[PDB]
Amino acid sequence: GPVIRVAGDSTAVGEGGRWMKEMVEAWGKKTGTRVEYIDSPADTNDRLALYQQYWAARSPDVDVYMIDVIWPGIVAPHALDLKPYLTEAELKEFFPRIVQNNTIRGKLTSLPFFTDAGILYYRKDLLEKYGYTSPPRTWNELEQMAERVMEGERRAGNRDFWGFVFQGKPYEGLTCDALEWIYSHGGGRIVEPDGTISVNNGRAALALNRAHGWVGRIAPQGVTSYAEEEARNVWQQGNSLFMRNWPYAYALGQAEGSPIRGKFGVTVLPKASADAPNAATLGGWQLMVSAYSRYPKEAVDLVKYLASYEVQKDNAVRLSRLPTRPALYTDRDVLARNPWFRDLLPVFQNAVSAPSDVAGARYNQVSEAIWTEVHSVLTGRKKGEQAVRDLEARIRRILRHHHH
Ligand SMILES: OC[C@H]1O[C@H](O[C@H]2[C@H](O)[C@@H](O)[C@@H](O)O[C@@H]2CO)[C@H](O)[C@@H](O)[C@@H]1O
Repeated sequence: GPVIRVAGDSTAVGEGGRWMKEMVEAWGKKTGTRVEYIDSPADTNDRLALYQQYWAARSPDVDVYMIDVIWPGIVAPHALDLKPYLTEAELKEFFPRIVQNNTIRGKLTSLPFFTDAGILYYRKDLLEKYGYTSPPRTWNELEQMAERVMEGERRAGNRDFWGFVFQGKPYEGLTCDALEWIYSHGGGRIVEPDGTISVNNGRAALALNRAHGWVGRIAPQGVTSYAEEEARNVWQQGNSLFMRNWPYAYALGQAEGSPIRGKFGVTVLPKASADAPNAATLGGWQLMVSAYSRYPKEAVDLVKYLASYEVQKDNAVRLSRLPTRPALYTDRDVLARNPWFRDLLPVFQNAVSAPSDVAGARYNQVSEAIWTEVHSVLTGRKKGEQAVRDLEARIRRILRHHHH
């Protein structure tokens, strides 16, 4: 009978790939359907380039793809419209914001699978050791805490210890980090939902200059090459006071044999001042059935299973990744394992999207301009002032003649 082949999450990021392969294999066993799992590279933009090869070929060799929240406008032609397969009641069990994200020109490109938001990880033991009673609310406070804690830990003999790790590699994750910096300084959304390219302003320039000021100081020089896992591994070994990352790192840090089990908490990222907006970049993944699948019925059944309450529950409990079903945020077991899902739910609700809606199918080009200009600041090659000016010019060229 058919073999349903899934290009799923990466085994190179935490447990996400191993876990998803397990869920796909469980579906195959429950239904008596043969399955195969196709692994992916860690970085989202590398995944996009890989899947674009299959889509260009109209390849039947993948039935289901796990797609980024930033991709529906890019990937829609390659998606089977799921709308005819779900009832209105079924579709209302997911967050409407994500269903809307996934719907392009009325086509439901994909089912919401897990959501994501950038958050601040902090070492509670170290804050207490150095006389701090709360995590930092402003970036200045973050820098002050990091300077003091680093000085003390270095003096105590940990030469591997840093104050802050984050994603500074030139790839999509830096666009995500940089949206948080810029928005939390009151510098806007880079490209606003209305189409205005707003990034050439002094608050956005300051945000980028501030992040440059971290590199080689409170953050490793090598942060300019870090994606999610590089930052996590410094943090997880016990060697960073603070980390900016996504929800998946929490469960990994709590695993038996983690050096930092029981030593950390999470909160909203800091901001420039009390009246700036809180910033958490909206991430997350969706489940798409290929327009090129020879087995759409079976593929749809697998995607519904993966997006189901029980599978999302397992993702939450075991991998600390955020459900797309509001009902799971009140589930007793989800909450007992991850009480911060409740504490941070307003952060998740107010997360700021990258400019994928407005850029549509040109989003990857826009994002490449963003991360490259941002990276030039982090390396000390350009000042923020010049970079936001250059970035404006680039995005103007990229989006010229694009309408949304
Ligand atoms: O790097 C930007 C990318 O980060 C997040 O995606 C991660 C996800 O958190 C992990 O659990 C795992 O699935 O790997 C993904 C790719 O590194 C965001 O979800 C995504 O929106 C964002 O583009």
